Amino acid sequence: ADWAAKKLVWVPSDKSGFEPASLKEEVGEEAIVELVENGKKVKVNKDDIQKMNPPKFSKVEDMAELTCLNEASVLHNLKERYYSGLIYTYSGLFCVVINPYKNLPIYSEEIVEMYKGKKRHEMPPHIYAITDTAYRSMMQDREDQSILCTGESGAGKTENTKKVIQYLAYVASSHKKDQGELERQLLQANPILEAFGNAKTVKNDNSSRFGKFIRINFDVNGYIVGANIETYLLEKSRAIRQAKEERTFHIFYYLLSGAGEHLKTDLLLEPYNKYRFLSNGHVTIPGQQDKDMFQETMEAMRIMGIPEEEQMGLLRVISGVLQLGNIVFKKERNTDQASMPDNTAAQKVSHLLGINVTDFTRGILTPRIKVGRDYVQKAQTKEQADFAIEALAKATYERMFRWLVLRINKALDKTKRQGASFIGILDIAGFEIFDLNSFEQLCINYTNEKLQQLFNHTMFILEQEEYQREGIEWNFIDFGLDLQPCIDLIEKPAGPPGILALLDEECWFPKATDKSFVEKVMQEQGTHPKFQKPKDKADFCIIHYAGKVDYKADEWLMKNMDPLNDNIATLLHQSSDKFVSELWKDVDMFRTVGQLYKEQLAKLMATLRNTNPNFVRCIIPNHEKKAGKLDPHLVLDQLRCNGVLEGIRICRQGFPNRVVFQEFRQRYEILTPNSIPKGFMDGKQACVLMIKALELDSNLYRIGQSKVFFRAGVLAHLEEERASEQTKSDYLKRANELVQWINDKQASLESRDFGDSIESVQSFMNAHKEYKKTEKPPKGQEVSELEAIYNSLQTKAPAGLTPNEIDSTWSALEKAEQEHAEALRIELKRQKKIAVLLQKYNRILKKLENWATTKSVYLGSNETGDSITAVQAKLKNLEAFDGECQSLEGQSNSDLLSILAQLTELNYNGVPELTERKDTFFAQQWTGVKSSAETYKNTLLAELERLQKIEDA
Repeated sequence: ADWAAKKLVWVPSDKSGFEPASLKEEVGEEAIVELVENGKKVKVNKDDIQKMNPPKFSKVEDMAELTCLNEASVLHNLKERYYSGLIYTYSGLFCVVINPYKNLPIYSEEIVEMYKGKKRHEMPPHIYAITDTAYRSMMQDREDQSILCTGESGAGKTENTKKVIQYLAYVASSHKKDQGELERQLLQANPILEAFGNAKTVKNDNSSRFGKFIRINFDVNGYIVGANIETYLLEKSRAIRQAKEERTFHIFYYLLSGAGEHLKTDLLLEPYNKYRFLSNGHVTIPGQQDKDMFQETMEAMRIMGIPEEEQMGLLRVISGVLQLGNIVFKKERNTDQASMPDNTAAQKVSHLLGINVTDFTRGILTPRIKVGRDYVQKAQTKEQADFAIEALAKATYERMFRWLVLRINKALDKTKRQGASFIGILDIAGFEIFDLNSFEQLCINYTNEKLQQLFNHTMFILEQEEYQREGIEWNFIDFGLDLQPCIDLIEKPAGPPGILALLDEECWFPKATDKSFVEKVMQEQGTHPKFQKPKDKADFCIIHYAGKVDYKADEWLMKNMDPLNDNIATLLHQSSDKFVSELWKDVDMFRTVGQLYKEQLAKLMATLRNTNPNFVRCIIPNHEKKAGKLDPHLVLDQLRCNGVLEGIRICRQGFPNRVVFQEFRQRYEILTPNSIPKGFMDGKQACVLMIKALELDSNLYRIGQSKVFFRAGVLAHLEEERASEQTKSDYLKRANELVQWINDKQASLESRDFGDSIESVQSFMNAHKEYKKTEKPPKGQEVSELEAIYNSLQTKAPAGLTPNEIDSTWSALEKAEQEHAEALRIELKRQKKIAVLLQKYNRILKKLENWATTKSVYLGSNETGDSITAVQAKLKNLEAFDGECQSLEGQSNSDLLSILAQLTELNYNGVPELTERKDTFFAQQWTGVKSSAETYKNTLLAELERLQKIEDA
């Protein structure tokens, strides 16, 4: 919610690669940030901080749509998708896949149907979409396709290729068991090529040292007709020397430790510590046995259909390749001609390779060179003879490998249906950055530099097609040209000669050394943009797309030498061994590995530039093959190498976040509330009105036909202001509802109509106490939280809605509660005095009512008596009654007038009614008693007269 108020950024993290942090303060070139996780303040460099995407860009399916295009945002987007079960993620053209090390239900036959004919944006990212779009582009555009897969895992890349083939075997097959045979044979060709083409390096225990191009052939109607395997850029130099902790190709160790004693004898095999070509001896591969893998390799060849005598030819040549390194030449006394005092190694080489030892010895020591018309024998130094033997071993192993690829295609492409189109799957060793980068790493990084240039150009063509569809002017040079200077730094023959050209020149001079080669690179190429001096064992640095790479030019001269002895090549072409003769059937030296590498790569790049390229990036999540565990630095390292971040750099420089007109207006109209009329229909002009209301610089946006194209970070800022504006609306809406409640409650508390009853007044007390217990506290909390929101909103206001005005309005409410409760207590005391007076008033009357009634009953008897004294006795009680009434009359009337006077002080309504009730009683009841009292007295006198008359007689 309040994410825009935290100023969240990405800072480097040792544990998690990057982590969120709240930017607090900048001090010059450094910034103070607060780490979200533990709240500790650290100081970091401002150029180490990377912008963070808004939460709306959560688990985006295409990371080219991120508004903040950096490596910290790419890692975060990949991490969240991975832990949510999503291993596929598009990054522009790339299809990034992170190995889940699990069996996911995403490769079902029902999901294959959901991807047929669908576009990338219509479905979640998946290898099926890459395969479908490539297949549909093959049939619509009628041009061949290529799928370039990188990754440093023989398990992840192979499982991705298996999915590509399965999708093609389902969507383009005409007939099941026959529907998976193409995959069945390919899974048998993988171990065969692996033993001869893969090797343990200092960074990968099973690194493929060649490029595999699996072509799926199709007829003119789109049905699969067959498949074959092409290979490129075999690292043949690995056969003669390897770096520390590194092995040559697997097959050498399989044969040396996996062969029985009879095969050892027949192949003249020797222990590990007698072959110079095995630099480090029997380096083992963890969790694997060279002895055991030998059977599996031979097993796969039997399954493939390769006969016994052809497998023996491969083992025999392997033994011959090793024996060449055992030949020792020595410089003789005071003569530059090389000598070979011991011919034991040559006898074994000549026996294993089916040639004559004397022809071989004479052909390396004193070879014939055709001068004019005749063969002229020329001397050879020890160095020339050594390089010739090494070049012969490298060339033989390459010819043996290429023969094996042809032999496997003979099993695969058995029908040779010859299709009209193909989809090629390229599996090449990706970019390599070791602690010590040598000649091999330069050749590898040279290859991937041109492969990444194939990507940048492909993205350039497609992006140029998008801008023209939207009518937006295209003013960009080719994205592949950004990598051209680094490529020309390495490959350019002349003009500014490349590093490979400079190396060739040193290899052709006598006095030249490794130091003199570095001197020529420093002085002739230190001015190059992509060239840098190291800062320090390395000799020079190259700025690849994957960043700066340091190189050490140790032994580069000898590594670049590749002079094929045409004399020995003729001997091997004329070998008596039928297998060796087959390896050297196409034969016929200023010949270098670097120049031979350029041509091989040119053969590959020609193959690829004649196809439509697709790109899939396989990433290892962790080194423990665990599931659901992600190594952030391991992923970051691969992201820097595979060119994912290079594509992210490209669209970061252009307009990467394209937004449809109606979507842009719906999202950001809160920022532009009064610039679009109410009956406005043109959605394109509405965005023009919104952008004009935001003062966005014309360099930040491009208006298209259906979308508006924005630079990077533009949507990040608008999203920030959107959250900043909707939190303001939530404040104003809540502030109005709070003040209107306070005004209404105060207007209610100011009321003084508390009813005219004791139960009426006490009910409003219970309402006032229930208000202060249940209704008031929730509003008081709103006062505090709104003030907190306003102060937060003010750092990153209609009258009455500022915290200072709400605080005063709330105080007037508490003052209204003050007088309300006091007024109720005044009224409750008033209601009780009335009730007590009314009860005491009606008490006096009821006392007089029964007194007026009962005494009138006694008077009604008119008892005079029977004697004169008894009549006067009746007069005694009558005057007592008369004097008693005079006291009871004035006493009650005085108390009744007092109660009426007190009720007038309290402003009682029914005072005139009470006064009438008293005046009625005295005029009716009470005067009737006083009237009946005198009638009795007159009765007591009429009898008192006649009773005295009787006595006188």
